[PDB]
Order: sequence, then structure tokens, then C-alpha cells
Amino acid sequence: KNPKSDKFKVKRFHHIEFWCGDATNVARRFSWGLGMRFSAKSDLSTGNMVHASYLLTSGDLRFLFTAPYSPSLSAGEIKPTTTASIPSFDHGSCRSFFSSHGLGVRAVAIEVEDAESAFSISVANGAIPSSPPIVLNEAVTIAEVKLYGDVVLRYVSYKAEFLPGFERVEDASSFPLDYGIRRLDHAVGNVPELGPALTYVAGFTGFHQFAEFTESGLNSAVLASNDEMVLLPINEPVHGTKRKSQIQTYLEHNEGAGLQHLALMSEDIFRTLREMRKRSSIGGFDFMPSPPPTYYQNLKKRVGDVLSDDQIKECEELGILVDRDDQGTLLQIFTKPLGDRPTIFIEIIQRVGCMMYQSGGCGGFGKGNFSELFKSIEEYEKTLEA
Amino acid sequence: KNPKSDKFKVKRFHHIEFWCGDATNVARRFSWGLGMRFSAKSDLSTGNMVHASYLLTSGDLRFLFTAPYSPSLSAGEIKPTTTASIPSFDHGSCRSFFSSHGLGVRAVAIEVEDAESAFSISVANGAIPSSPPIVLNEAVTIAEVKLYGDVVLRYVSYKAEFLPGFERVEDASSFPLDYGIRRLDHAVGNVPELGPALTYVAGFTGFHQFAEFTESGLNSAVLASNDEMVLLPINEPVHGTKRKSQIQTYLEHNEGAGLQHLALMSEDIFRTLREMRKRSSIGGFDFMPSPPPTYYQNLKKRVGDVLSDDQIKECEELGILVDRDDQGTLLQIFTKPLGDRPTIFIEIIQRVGCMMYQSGGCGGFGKGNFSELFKSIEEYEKTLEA
Ligand SMILES: CC(=O)C1=C(O)C=C2Oc3c(C(C)=O)c(O)c(C)c(O)c3[C@@]2(C)C1=O
Ligand SMILES: CC(=O)C1=C(O)C=C2Oc3c(C(C)=O)c(O)c(C)c(O)c3[C@@]2(C)C1=O
Ligand SMILES: [Co+2]
Ligand SMILES: [Co+2]
Repeated sequence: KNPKSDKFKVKRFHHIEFWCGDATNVARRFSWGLGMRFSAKSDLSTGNMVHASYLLTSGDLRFLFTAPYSPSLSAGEIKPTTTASIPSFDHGSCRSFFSSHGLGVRAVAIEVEDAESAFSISVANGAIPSSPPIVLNEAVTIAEVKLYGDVVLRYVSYKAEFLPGFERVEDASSFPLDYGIRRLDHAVGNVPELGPALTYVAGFTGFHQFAEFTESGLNSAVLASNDEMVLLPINEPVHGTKRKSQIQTYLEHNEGAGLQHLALMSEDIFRTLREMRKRSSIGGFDFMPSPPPTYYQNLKKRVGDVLSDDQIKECEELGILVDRDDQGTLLQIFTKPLGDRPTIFIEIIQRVGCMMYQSGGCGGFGKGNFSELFKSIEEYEKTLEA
Repeated sequence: KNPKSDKFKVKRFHHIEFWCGDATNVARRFSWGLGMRFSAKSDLSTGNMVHASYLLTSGDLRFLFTAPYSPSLSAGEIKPTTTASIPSFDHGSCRSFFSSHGLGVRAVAIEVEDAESAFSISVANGAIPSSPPIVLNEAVTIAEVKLYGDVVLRYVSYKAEFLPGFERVEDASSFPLDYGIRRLDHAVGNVPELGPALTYVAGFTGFHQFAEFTESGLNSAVLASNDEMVLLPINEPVHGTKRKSQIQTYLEHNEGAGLQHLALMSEDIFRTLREMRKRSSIGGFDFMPSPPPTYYQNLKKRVGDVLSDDQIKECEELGILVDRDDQGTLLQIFTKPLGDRPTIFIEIIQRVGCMMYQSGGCGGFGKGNFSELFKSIEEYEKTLEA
């Protein structure tokens, strides 16, 4: 059931901002590995003496990569005179975030009708303020509240081209890469305590519970906006298992709560994964180990109604996982961690079904692949021995 | 003249170590952009709880990329019990270096006959110690002294595979990229005062002056080992010119002295530059703007004895610069800065002549291209107007 209790008008995911040590190298790596175009910049060449910010896009997906310059460049500036294009930016907060967590997501940004009212309403309803509403060039309003750990939920609203102060990138340096990724489907946080985290976030957004889950080492629940196009799962560790909780491992290496994974919807997951896997060992992203043949043998029985034998064979070539709800079918695969620490990673997704446009969350988040993978693995060792 | 006054036995450049925020993303970017293989690692997967270090190689060139993990992972360790594979590493020094300078070279490493004696002799002769000699696995000795700014000269010596504690990389993740780069030719520092810097470095190494230079905005001089295979140019700004000194701009954005550029010798600079330029806008490195056609028209007159018209045309397609000594010919080109700040960049080089093996420094460092580029530029505006 959907109570449509959003406390303000939320539209869609707008962008994800990574806080980096060197935004140039991370952005160029991500661009090649994921097939995202360099679309805009704000840096020394645009008059920004405070931070370097580079924007990559693929369809509606926007990845922002930001790093600080030497504070000495802007020592005579004050906030009213700043050259920063993102006025919430702070040298000290960025260096401390990166020193503490390594490469990771600082901001999950959603587009709202009015960022000033979204901020006021959120804070009125328990949100911890992070950056007050600031109007950029009389055109865009941005505001930030704490989401979990040092991750902020960023509100952006447009009177009506990413942000004022950003410039479109010289087309020679903007190669039209595209591997099929089109938008952000969901963004997942890891926290030490799910209950309080859910209460806090649902408390100030009015987002409703979309789904929930739980021998796995985690509990999770999904918060969703009114039309369920903004999906925010949150995980907590479950202690006392044979294997150490993967969520606990995250918290230890991340020094606490933070963003765990970004799920990127592809319009053609076969082509996305072919293109990404071709580049894994030449600067791109690695993928988790593939399921055994027994997993794909059991897929025929599970989704032979949705996917032909040839489409299943292509899933097996690419390592793709498949889960199915009572409403839709889900194709998914996970990258290895994006950087040095075993913390943040990316998920590639495509959903089948729930046509009306496709409704958000169609097919769930893969809750059935725990059971299937474990059963798959038991049955594969059996064939190997036998 | 060469006095061969080295105070200890120096062999060749061994490796360059970058200090990073995320070594994974910088290494993968450099690998694709420069055509370097992933050759070894020391990280969590090898038992190193302190730092992540990834080694790229192309021929004899070795680029090491190192970043710190959370100190919490190694909080129970002490130096005698450390899991760090590079015992000079310090979380605090690395974060402070990166916070102050951004992405850049921490260590210029040279192979010597005996790193312990090289360290003792250097310190006896005025070198500022940075890390005392440490024997790794009874096989490799490493020691460090200050070179300039926060850059160290690292001595490595082998009894007799990069360093103990490093593991060869899984061949699936080691794609055999190769664009023709084969070794490090020279490494150039920027300092505020050339005289004292030269005195200090020549004082503890016994390296001799190989070359010197100087309206350019800089003074430079080159220190060289006995056989002149280790070449260490150093630049200082010259203040009071129409344009601000490029060296001064470096010092301001780098927060002081540091490594300015690495010159990488190619065995086929045409193929290296074709391969690198193909990748500039898809995750690789950008190049400085090419000289005008007038520069290449005047090359026929200057090196038509060394390069055919077709070889000159290929230089013009690729933006390659050409200088010539009384002893050899030099082909060279410069990248844009490697990261966010207008600080460190790379030079690709190939030398022609001085055969005996080829003697180091063959053809100089491009001192004639100041005059030629300026004259080239004046003559090109002339054709445009006319
Ligand atoms: C929110 C999200 O994005 C998620 C994700 O992408 C991958 C899924 O795998 C699991 C698993 C297992 C056995 O792997 C589990 O035990 C629980 C309790 C769980 O909740 C999930 C999933 C469905 C999930 O939540
Ligand atoms: C040491 C090194 O590697 C160097 C480099 O790679 C590029 C060269 O260009 C110049 C220039 C000009 C006009 O560009 C100059 O005025 C001076 C005094 C100079 O000393 C050099 C060079 C030769 C140099 O030193
Ligand atoms: Co997911
Ligand atoms: Co040079």
C-alpha cells in the first residue's frame, strides 16, 4: 500500500556528488568505465578558485566529481564573495570527509518543486540541517540536510544548465560515450541501526516503506517517494552469523555509516555489460564473480516465461542475475568496489514489466537471489565432486 | 665535461611513487592513458592494512600509486609489527602531503648498489634524512632523504620482485597494454631558489652539472649521475616579466616546491602519441596545443637532415616538437596537467644520435624550442593577417 505521505513535492533523482581527492582522475576513470559523457565543469578555467567539479552524464544520470583546491587560492574570499559554484562546499569538510571515508558519495540530490520549502519542512520535521537554502543566479535553489553518516540529501529546485557557474565542456573533450545507462534507480545506505535511521528519514520526508527484508548478515528496508521514483534502501548489519556481516565490514572500512551502492538503470543491460566488461582490465570497473552454471540452469525454470533460452544464455555470458516479483522481472549485476576501500560499489539494473510508463521498483531489489545463489552454489559443488 | 664525482654507486631510475587519495582510480586512469600494465599490488588482499599500493610498468618504467587506508585498520600495529610493505609510509605524512599539494610525486627512486651506504654518505654530506635504511625480507634495502619540497629521493638496492610484500597481479586483471613507453628519461623539480637547491642536491650526491639555461620566466640547471642516466633538472621562477612565471604559478598552486614533470622515453614516439591522442577524450591524457604550421615549415630547414618530409609531416599531425644539439636530435611533446591543479605534467621523448648504446641526455632538453616556438608564432599570425 502507498499512503502518498510525502511532506513536499519530490520529482526525481537529480545527481550524485562524489567527494574526491583529485576529481580529474576519478571522473576520467568513471567516464571510460561507465560510458558517461563529460557534460559540464566548474574549476579554475571557469573562475572557481575554491573547488574543481566535473559533471558526467548518461541519459538522465548525473555524476558530479568534486575536489578542493588549495585554500590559499581563495583566502581573501568570504561566503558573500565566494567563487565556489556549489556554496555548500567547505574545504575543511571535504578533506575531513575524504580522509575519514575515502572516495565516496557526499550528496544524494533530488529535484523538488521548491528547495527552500523542502528544507524548511524537513527541518521542521526533524531533519538535521547541513546547508541552508541558497539561491544561485536567481534561478536555482539548493539546500542540504543530513541523510546518514556524512551523506547529505540535497534539494535542488529550478525556476525554469546543470548549475549556474558551470560551463558546458568543449566538444573536443566531450566524446559521446554511451553504454546504455539512463538513470539512477536507487541509492542504498549502510547504517549501524536501521530503526532509528528509518524513523529519522521517513520522519522528515514523509517517504513511505516500499519493501523490507529479513542468515544473510543484514536487515534492509526501502523508503520511497509518492510515485516511488525516488527509492532509498537502508541496510544494517546482523551480528552473530557464521560469516562476518558484509555491512559490518563496510562500516569498519568506511569509518561508519555511508552510501553503499548506486543502482544504475540501463535501457539495454546486455549492451551495457558487454561494453563495461570489455573495459574492466583497461581502466574500467571489475565485476563480482559470476554465478555457477547451476544458477543459469535453474533460471529456465524460473523466468523461461520472460526470457528465451538465448536471452538466458546471454545472461550467463555476462554474469547477470535475475529475480522476479509477483509484478515484474529484475536483471541485475554488481561491480567490485569503485575505489581502494571495500565500501561503495555500483549495481547495473534493468526491469521488465509493470507497464501502465513503468512503475518504480518493478520487480523488487533482488531479495530472491540470496536463496537462489546459495542453492545454486550447493548444487554446483555437487556436480564438481560427482 | 664530466667529473664523475658521484659519492656512491648509482645505477638507473627505479620508480616514481605518486601519493594519492584513491590509488585505484589514479592507477586505472594512468594505465589506460599511458599504456602501462598492472604489474604488482600491495593492499588489503595481500595483508597490507596500512596502505594501498599499485604498480604499473611499461618496459623499464615503473609508476607506483599509493594511498592510505583508515588508520583504524592498523591501530594495534607498531613499526616493528607493521603490515605496510613500504615501511617509510606514514598515514599522517600522506594525508598532509595530499591535502597540501594534491596529486603528485612523493618519491623519485633510484637504484643504487647499497642503499644503506648511499643514505649514510648522503646524510654525511648534507642530505636531510627522511626515512632511515630498512631491510625488507633480507633482500631489498630502501632509504629516503629530502630532495626538494616534500619530494624525497629514494634509494633502493637489491642483493640479487618489485618489493617484498608485493604480489604479482592476476593475469586477468593485467591486460598487456603498451604504447611504446620504455623508461624514465628525466624528472624535473620546481623550487623557489635554484642556487641553494642545486648546492644541496649536488652537495650530497656528487651529481655534476650537465646543462643550464637562462624572457622565459625561468632559470634551470640539470644535475647528472656519473654515466648521466640519472638526470634531475631543477627550475626556479624568474620574476619581473610581461607574463607571470609559469614556475611561480606552479609554486602557488602546489603550495611550494615539488616535482614539475616526468619525461618518459618512448621507443616509437609516433606510435605512443597516436595511441595516447586516440584516448585523450576517453579517459586518457590531453596534450598542450600544437605549434602553428610555420613551426613545421621551419623544421625542414632545421632537421631535414635527420627527418624526411614524411617524418616531419607525422610530427605535425601529432603536435611533436623537435630540437637539436650539436650531438643529437630530440623529439618531445607535453601533456596538460595530470590532475586538478596546474602543477605536475608529463613529457614524452625520443632521442636520436649519440650512439656508442645511446648516451644519456642526447640532444638536450629542448632549450632551442623557446626561440623556435616564439618565432614560429610571430610568423603564423603574419600569414593569418596577410
Ligand atoms: C536494497 C538493495 O538494493 C539490495 C540489493 O541491491 C541486493 C539484494 O540482495 C539481498 C540479500 C542477499 C542474501 O544477498 C539479503 O539477505 C537481504 C536481506 C536484502 O535486502 C538483499 C538485497 C535484496 C537488497 O536489499
Ligand atoms: C629541464 C627540462 O626538462 C626542460 C623542458 O623539458 C622544456 C624546455 O623548454 C625551456 C624554455 C622555454 C622558452 O620554453 C626556457 O626558457 C628554459 C630556460 C628551459 O630550461 C627549457 C626547457 C629546455 C627545459 O629546461
Ligand atoms: Co540494489
Ligand atoms: Co623535460
